[PDB]
Amino acid sequence: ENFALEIMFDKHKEYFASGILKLPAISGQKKLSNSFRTYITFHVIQGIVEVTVCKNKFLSVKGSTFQIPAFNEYAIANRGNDEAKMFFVQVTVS
Amino acid sequence: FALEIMFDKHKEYFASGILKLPAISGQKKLSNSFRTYITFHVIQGIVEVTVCKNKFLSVKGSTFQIPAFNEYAIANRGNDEAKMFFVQVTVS
Amino acid sequence: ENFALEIMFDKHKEYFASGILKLPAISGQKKLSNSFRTYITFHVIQGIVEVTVCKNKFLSVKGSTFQIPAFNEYAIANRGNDEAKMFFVQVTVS
Amino acid sequence: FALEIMFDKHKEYFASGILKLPAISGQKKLSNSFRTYITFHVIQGIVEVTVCKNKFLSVKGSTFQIPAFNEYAIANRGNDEAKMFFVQVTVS
Amino acid sequence: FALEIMFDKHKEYFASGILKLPAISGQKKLSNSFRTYITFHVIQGIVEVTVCKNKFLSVKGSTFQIPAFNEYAIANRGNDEAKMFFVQVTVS
Amino acid sequence: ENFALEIMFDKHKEYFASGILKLPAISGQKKLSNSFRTYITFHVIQGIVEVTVCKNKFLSVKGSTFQIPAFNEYAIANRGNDEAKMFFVQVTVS
Repeated sequence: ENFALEIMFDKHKEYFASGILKLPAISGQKKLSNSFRTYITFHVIQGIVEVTVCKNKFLSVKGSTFQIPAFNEYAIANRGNDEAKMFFVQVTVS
Repeated sequence: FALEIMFDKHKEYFASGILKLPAISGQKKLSNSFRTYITFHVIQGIVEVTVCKNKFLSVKGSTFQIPAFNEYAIANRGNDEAKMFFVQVTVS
Repeated sequence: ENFALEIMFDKHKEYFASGILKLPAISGQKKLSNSFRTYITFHVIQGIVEVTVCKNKFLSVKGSTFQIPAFNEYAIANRGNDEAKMFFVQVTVS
Repeated sequence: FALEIMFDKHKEYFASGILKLPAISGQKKLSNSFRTYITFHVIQGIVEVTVCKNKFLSVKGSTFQIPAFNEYAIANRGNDEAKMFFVQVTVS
Repeated sequence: FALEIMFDKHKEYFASGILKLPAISGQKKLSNSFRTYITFHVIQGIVEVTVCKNKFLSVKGSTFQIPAFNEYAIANRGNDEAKMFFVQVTVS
Repeated sequence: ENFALEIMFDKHKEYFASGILKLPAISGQKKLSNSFRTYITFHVIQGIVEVTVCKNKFLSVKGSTFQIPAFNEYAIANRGNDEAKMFFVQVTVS
């Protein structure tokens, strides 16, 4: 279950691209992916998610914040009732 | 205000944090970003932003950026304290 | 009264883009603009200009030097008799 | 292991060096790149690499990269000592 | 020579300055840029530049660049002192 | 006798471009070139070469390592019997 998303970015006006990632609350809707040539910071605005990066699972809850380095495969699963929402910022590496 | 910045530079690319504005009026911040680009995301509250010429209200779940070498102000314009998550890069 | 200008840049030979900005001496010929995704340094080689950046006016004369950060609206007015000339260097931000 | 890094920052863009693994098993290295991108080129030996999930054998005259903020391991899996030339950039 | 570099790093992206060559022959400079890219603009005088292999005369209102990790020389080849405005970035 | 070469680079997977430069053992096969907007590091895996950069000749043998800064003309001559092989890494400047 792959995904890009869902970017707000006016490269002439502002430095960072950013947006919101939404995960429907079915453990059907866990999301495998890859950062490619960009660094991402996520911030959990709603939900409980389980993150998998390199060789690590961790649980992230509302208010907690995680980062994906460039060229990394990573996954995110929803672990709660509500849909999960993450604000993110990203930069393509230089 | 209350700023706290998290940055373990040997593990992460970005620095991030929470800016809390215990809010009335009060409750408020003046600044200058320096060699720093910042993105703020509003997680609770309604806030008023001044960068450069501009002034806008910015509301829960919205987002704004401050470019390097700009002076900016953030003022709480609501009854509950305002909280923002922010990400930053100190440029070069 | 908007303007780009007027760039010398062989991206395979050299690091910086650069050039010369010329303002005709009519206060008709003041010039609103925006740096977008680039940093500019100006150097007044002839004239007296008034610069407006972010929220600041300043006067610049022959020999004086100013900078525009990226993503900034800025304006330049000629305030003297002669046409005004500025050498500049610029870099698009990373 | 034996690492030696050459970097005269005022003359060169990159840092480089030789990583020697006096090899049996032994003979081996655990790590984390940090704010550093690394490329390794195998000049003598056969080595086993672990970055992230992956594990591969990497043989004389082959080449592999480690991205910043990844933990990696290199183990000698051959009878002669292994030597790698590497180039790195400490990012920003 | 007389160099003076202006750089308030918390307010500006670039460093800049004036290089004065009180000129006869004299009057002259040898160097190496290091981790620095430089642009020079000639505001008064005629000067002779050596970067790498090259040698050229460079005249009032003209412009030349020096790449990082190159040795360069600037010599005054005129009767009045030479002055250059320059901009630089110390790379990474 | 000009040359590019011969690059392995999946820009979405990895940070550096890299490869191997091979010089046939005829002093016919010396190779003038230019780094343009990139920094290169070379590593002599086989041979004896003579490098010319900016204003410098130097001899490089097996195991020795040299660098070309961006925007530089440079040449490489084979000085030995065998064909000469150099591993290299490169980055286009920012």
